[PDB]
Amino acid sequence: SLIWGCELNEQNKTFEFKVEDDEEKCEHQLALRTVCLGDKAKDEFHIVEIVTQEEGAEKSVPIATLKPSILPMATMVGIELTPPVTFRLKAGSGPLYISGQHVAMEEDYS
Amino acid sequence: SLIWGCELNEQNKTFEFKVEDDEEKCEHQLALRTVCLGDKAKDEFHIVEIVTQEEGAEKSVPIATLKPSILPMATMVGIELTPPVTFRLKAGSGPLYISGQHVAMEEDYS
Amino acid sequence: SLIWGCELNEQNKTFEFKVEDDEEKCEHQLALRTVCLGDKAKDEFHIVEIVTQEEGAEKSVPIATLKPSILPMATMVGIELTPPVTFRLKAGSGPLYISGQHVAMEEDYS
Amino acid sequence: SLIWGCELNEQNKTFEFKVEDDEEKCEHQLALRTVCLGDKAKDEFHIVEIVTQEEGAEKSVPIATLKPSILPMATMVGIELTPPVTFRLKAGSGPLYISGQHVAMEEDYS
Amino acid sequence: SLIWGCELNEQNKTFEFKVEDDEEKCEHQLALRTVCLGDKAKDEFHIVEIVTQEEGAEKSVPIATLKPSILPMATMVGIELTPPVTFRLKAGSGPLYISGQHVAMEEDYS
Repeated sequence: SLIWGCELNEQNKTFEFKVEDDEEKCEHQLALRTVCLGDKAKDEFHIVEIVTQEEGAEKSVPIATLKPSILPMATMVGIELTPPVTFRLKAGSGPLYISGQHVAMEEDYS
Repeated sequence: SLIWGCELNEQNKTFEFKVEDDEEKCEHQLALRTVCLGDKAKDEFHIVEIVTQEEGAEKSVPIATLKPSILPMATMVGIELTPPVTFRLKAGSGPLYISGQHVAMEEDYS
Repeated sequence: SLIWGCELNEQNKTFEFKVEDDEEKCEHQLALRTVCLGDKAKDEFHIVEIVTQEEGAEKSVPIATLKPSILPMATMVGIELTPPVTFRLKAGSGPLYISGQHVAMEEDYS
Repeated sequence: SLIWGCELNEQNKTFEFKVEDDEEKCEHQLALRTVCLGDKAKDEFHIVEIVTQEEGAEKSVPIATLKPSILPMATMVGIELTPPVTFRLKAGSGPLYISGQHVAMEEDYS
Repeated sequence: SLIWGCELNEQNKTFEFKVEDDEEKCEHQLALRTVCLGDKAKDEFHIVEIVTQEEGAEKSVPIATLKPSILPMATMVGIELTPPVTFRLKAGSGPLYISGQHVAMEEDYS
């Protein structure tokens, strides 16, 4: 369980949890823990979602909704991602920081 | 675990998590994760429930209650649905978006 | 897991989760999920508790405390009741609706 | 799982979860569930902790922090005590009620 | 499960969960439970994080964000640390108290 974090904002509205092609050989995940508003986040309900594809029709996984006045930070426990997995802001301007741990296995290279 | 979402509102007060009859042959579920108020949701306590039937007397499963000022979004973890399962708004006007993952198994069609 | 709900208020200050004597033969439970204030609930901290008996001295299990302005609804996860189990309002006027699922096993009556 | 509750306040700043010496022969616990402010609690952040001893240097286990305006009640799930275990108010005046279930095993005395 | 707590503030912006080299021989952890603002904490969103190192590029694990007016205290359940693990305040002035239990095994020294 290496440890992972990123942000989504108007400057980084989209992101991606992707593991290196060499590293992707193993089973890799990203077990998310928390999502917290950034310093430049607007006072509105910013929504973090995932972008993927199903049956050719565009789709996304809503992850969280945050607002500094009510819910600036929430616990994203029970949410895991199998890389590659795109990140997007369904709503808001960010920065919405997403935390977690990149679960990655490594072979014996000794 | 394909990934799933819908909304309930005055325009869609009722919905249903149903898997296709061909797909229903396998064990299908919908493990819910979160429920979040929509952009057009009223500032009141909107309640999301499920509609089913027991012993011929009408019944529903209350899923969540949300309000933009207090609890616009909640985590619907530990809630799973076996399709078909109707959705309804016990109270409110919506849109109340319900998230989750449609757990579906597929046979080898190669 | 049949599904269950009730309310406690000045009209129903006390209630009971009881399974029928014929049904009680099996192991029956009521896994609670959520507790939500009713439409007629006062703007105060209404407390839901259970009534039982220990060593002959009167006792109760506090389940929840709710207020429309702060915590109108809470998740009563991890709380399970073995029938019969009385319900009472430690404080408040209700209606405080208690949700859950009545876990009940049935024999083969074919 | 017998069921347990107590309060800590200026009148009862300290308490203890202790099982009777005769009962202590078995493995006894107190799985805590919730902590809620009392009727006489002040509008400040009252902190509930445990008192014990380690390596001869005084120590305590902070359990919770509550305030009527923000967090009058919280879920103390995942917290278990092995009796005897002293209770104290790290901060506040109480009453802070602590809930739970005293898990106790009994031999066959028939 | 010995029991553990510390604080991070302008006076202690950095800390560390480290087990003694003699004690480190066994598998040691620190299962965190809660994080609560101190008496001298400013009315802003103080962020607690961990400091470590990955692939030579500096990094940290954000643990929590707290504010007395909204979220003075939160439950840090599901978070565990393998010593040594540095603590830092990503934002804020503290004191932000971090609770938990130091899980430590000891050999038979009789």
